[PDB]
Amino acid sequence: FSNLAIYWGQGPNQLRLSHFCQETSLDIINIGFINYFPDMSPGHWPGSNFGNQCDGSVYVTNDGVVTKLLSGCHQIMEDIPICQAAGKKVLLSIGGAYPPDQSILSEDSAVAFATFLWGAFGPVAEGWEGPRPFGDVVVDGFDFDIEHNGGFGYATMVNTFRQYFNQVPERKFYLSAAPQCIIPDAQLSDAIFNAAFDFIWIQYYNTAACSAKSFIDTSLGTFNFDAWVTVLKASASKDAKLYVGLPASETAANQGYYLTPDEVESLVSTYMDRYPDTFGGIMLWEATASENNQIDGAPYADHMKDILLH
Repeated sequence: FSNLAIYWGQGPNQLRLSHFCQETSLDIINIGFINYFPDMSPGHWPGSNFGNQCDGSVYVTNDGVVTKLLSGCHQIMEDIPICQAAGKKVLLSIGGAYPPDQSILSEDSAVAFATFLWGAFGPVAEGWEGPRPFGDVVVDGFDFDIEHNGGFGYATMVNTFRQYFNQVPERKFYLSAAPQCIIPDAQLSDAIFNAAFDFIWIQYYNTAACSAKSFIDTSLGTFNFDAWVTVLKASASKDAKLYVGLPASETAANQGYYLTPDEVESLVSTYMDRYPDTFGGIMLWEATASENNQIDGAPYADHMKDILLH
């Protein structure tokens, strides 16, 4: 009943999306990334990057300005309906690690950013005369993986998305956030406090103070999933489910943050038992690292799902 989410799009030499659409264990796939924001990007359109995917072509604006928005993502376009046919939720992720200089400058551009992404990647609409980078494909929602430059504007984007969702009552869409473990989180505590996410996956790697590893070795820090449950009570996101985000291999994150499946099992046993209504499951960074980390003939993600269903 808990879920397994994973990121795809930034894996070196990654297999195409359809491979992970075929992986039973995955419930949610976050495609990264819309990594360029309109206030500082060429042509003031969002920009995208999906690693080795897409043919390099980019849209241009009505006035001929070259954008960073990829226009030839044929494999992604073919593959998303496969994930949805298999019953997976496919979310488009905003931000990611690179580049480190992107932010939102105003309420206006926050609203317009969400409007643009809804038009480009949400439902097809006759009055939309803009780009459709995945064609007639409609994503299941948007993930906010903001990792740099503070928390301005994201609550507004989230509220804007939600108002758009409420105009399509026959279909459910989703919003998620990927804060790091320290509270307050510089990028997303504001959005979490002021707007309502469906899912929040706490990245429990790369910060010594509160990592998942510190649950295993308590001399390293203090795992603070308890604090995250608490901090919700207070928030617009009070009904969000919280996921433990983990590296899927020894090298997907900084050294010392990867947990063995037995270590995960111990962690998940305690926390799923303690918070049966709030614990949502596990998130993994990331698809290729999972695929390349075969344990007893099965990728890391499959062991994670086994733990969740155990």
